[PDB]
Amino acid sequence: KSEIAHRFNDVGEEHFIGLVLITFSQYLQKCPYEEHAKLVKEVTDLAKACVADESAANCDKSLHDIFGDKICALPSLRDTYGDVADCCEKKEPERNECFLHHKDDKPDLPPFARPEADVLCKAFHDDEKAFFGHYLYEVARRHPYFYAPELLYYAQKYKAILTECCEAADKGACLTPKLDALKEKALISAAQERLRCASIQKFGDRAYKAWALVRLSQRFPKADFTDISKIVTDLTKVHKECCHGDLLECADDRADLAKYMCEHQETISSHLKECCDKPILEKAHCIYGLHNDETPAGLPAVAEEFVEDKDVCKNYEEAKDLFLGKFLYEYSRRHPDYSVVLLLRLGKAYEATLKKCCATDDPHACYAKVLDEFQPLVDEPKNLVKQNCELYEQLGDYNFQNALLVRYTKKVPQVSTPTLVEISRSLGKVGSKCCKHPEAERLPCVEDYLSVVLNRLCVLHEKTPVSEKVTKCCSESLVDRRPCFSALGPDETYVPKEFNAETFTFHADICTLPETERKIKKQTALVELVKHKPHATNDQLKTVVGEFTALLDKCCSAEDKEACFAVEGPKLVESSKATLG
Ligand SMILES: C[C@H](C(=O)O)c1ccc(C(=O)c2cccs2)cc1
Repeated sequence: KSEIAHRFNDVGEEHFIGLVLITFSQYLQKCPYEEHAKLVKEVTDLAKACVADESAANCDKSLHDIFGDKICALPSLRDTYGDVADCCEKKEPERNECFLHHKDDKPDLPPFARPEADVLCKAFHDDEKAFFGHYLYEVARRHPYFYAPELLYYAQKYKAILTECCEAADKGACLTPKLDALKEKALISAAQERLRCASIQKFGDRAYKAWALVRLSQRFPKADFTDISKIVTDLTKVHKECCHGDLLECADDRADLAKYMCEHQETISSHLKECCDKPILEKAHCIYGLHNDETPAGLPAVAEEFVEDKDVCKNYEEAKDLFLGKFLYEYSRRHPDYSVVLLLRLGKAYEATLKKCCATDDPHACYAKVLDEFQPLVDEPKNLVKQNCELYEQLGDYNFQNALLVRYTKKVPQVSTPTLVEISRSLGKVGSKCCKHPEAERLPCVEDYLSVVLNRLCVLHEKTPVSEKVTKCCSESLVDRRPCFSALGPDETYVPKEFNAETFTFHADICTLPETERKIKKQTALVELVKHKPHATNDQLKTVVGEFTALLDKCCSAEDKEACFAVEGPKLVESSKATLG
């Protein structure tokens, strides 16, 4: 019978350890590494016991519960992690819910800092196993929903970079570009998974199902509806699980799904060839991001099945999900150029037209132009991508982030500074990722990445709500979030923040920051300016940041750093007020 044995045997020891360290780092984000390693040994030992006897030890119990019992075993928790000991005194299947609800999307943690190359390679040389325990633990605690088996994949890429670079001439010059690139992939991965989890948990299984139906219909245009559907069903269970902290099950299930798709690759995509050769993680990663197969030629016009067919209303009425799944499949596989959110928006339009029209005396006369009515929904996002790409190319990264920071702060000034600056910085990454593709490739690139970034604002804001406008964009339809945020003008009801000296007065710590961190400091300041003076002009703002820049250059090459900051700090505070009013 025993679950931990089945799972142990299934994913094998190596992945088993990692998934259990991930599980523990996800539930208990503030515990020291050394504490988590012990919980993992104690759990590994148990599975190698349930390897012997199916009835030998606690092997009868659900995984939810083996994790349950291990946390509360050390009451050391009640103190630094005594908020969720409220959960330890409760029971299943109600307890494990308490645990999951306290996952902190923004734990109070210093940044994961990366050591000098010499030092990082030394740590990896001395103890490799400890090294990647540390890594899984530092990423998973900071991103409590990261897609667990993709995390394993990234650990493995990370080790391949240290192997290549640690013996090198200049270790730094070899590591830095490669780590920085790996880090960016992992952030995007974390943001995509957080979106799946939020769709599932906040808007229901169906909302991710539809999303995954569209995306897989674009990716695998030749595969038939019943196959896509089967893939959509299994991938739903996969992410429902991972999103719920059932990582052993998720990893195992995701493996069967990779296997099933390779074993049936003939009738899915020719591009599956690239993936099916590969060892497990590499294979499932490859699948998970495969570029779109080409559209089969000779498909009938979509109007035949969805406008002229005499059973349109009977289909919609008698089997709604089946019929509208088909609409999504058919429409999406033929539109790799559209974003997922757009396609879902067309689904919603089509459905609302049917609902309304099929309840009239003459449904056909009412819905005949439904596909033609998609045009203005297609044009809004295409226009926006184009205007914003020209702005990106015109201003460059930093000034584009600046313009979005100003626009967003005026939009939702109640939002906290670190969130506004994070969210603006992500918005400017989209310019860089996407505006170099030709016109046709741009929309799915931009709009799908916007989803991920808006979701990130929505999860942060859910924790501590402060803006009615965010809450509204974030909780109405998932698929309208981008248009919803787009349509917000400046919030003219916000009462400007008091002028606040220490949010504007600077100290010598700051001189140690690399230029990239100084940018964030300039950008944090700009946000506080816009909060203080929401009608400030772009020239006003450029002049205050300009002064900030001069203060920094000046006091950062002083021998007496604290005392130049004292002479100049308050002289900035005084020139800011003057420029601003
Ligand atoms: C949702 C938000 C907004 O306008 O408030 C938004 C909308 C569109 C874009 C946009 O089109 C681009 C960003 C980067 C390159 S193009 C950026 C941000």
